[PDB]
Amino acid sequence: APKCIECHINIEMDPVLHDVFKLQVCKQCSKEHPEKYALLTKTECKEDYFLTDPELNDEDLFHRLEKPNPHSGTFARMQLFVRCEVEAFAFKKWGGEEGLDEEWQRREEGKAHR
Amino acid sequence: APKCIECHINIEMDPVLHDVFKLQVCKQCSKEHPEKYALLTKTECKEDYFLTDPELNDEDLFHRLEKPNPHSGTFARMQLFVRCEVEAFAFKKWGGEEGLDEEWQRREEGKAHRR
DNA sequence: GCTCTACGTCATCA
DNA sequence: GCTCTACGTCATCA
Ligand SMILES: [Zn+2]
Ligand SMILES: [Zn+2]
Repeated sequence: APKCIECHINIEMDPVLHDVFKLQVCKQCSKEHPEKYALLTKTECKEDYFLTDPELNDEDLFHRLEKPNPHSGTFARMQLFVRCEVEAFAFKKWGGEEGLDEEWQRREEGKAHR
Repeated sequence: APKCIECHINIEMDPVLHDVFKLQVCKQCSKEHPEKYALLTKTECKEDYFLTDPELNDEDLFHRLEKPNPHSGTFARMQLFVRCEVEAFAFKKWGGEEGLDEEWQRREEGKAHRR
C-alpha cells in the first residue's frame, strides 16, 4: 500500500491534506511538521508572506480549503492555505527567506516613518 | 405627437438619448445644450466629477452607452454617460457645485504638497 | 489569531 | 481627449 511520505509507516492519510491539497501525508506527521503542513488563513498569508489578494485568489495557483467564518456564518468564507505552498510561492516572489526577511525589514521602517 | 422637452417642437428624438438615457430630447437640442446632454467617458467622469469606479459600475445608478475602445477593439469597452445624470449624482455627493469646486481646490493642493 | 472593500494615486497594459 | 488593475496601507463592515 502507499505510505505517508514523511514517516514511511502510516497508510491512512489526513483527509484534508490528501483530498484538498493532494499531499500523501498522514495526520500525526502533519502535526509534527507545521513548518510544512500547517493551514494558514488568508490574512495570515498576507501578513506573514506579503502575498497579495490577486495571487491568493488565483484558483490555478494554490489549493484551498474554505470554511464558514468562525465570527459569523454571514461573513465571507474562511480560506485556508497549506504553508508549504504559500511559502514556496513566497520564496520565488521575494527570492528566498533571505529576501522575504528583507521585505519585513523594509516595511517596519515604513511604520517608524508613520 | 410627443414633443422634445427642450424645444417643445420636434417629434423625432435623438435615438441614443432616447433609447439609452431615457431622455425625450432631439438631436438638435442635445447639441445646443452640452451642459445637460454631452456624453462623457468613464475617465472624463472620474477626472471632472471625482466619481469612483464603484459608482460608475453600479448598473442600477447610471444609464450607459458602450462602444468599442477607439484605440483598439481588443481593449476594454468605452463607456459613455450623460452629463445631467453624472453632474446630478456628483452634486449630491459633494454637496453642490460649490462643494465640487472645493474638492477640486483640495486635490491641486495635494500636488503642491508633493512638489 | 476572519474577510472584503474602499479609500487614494498612478502606472501600466490592455 | 480609452479602460482596468495593481501597487500601496488600513479601516470598516460584513
Ligand atoms: Zn506520517
Ligand atoms: Zn429639441
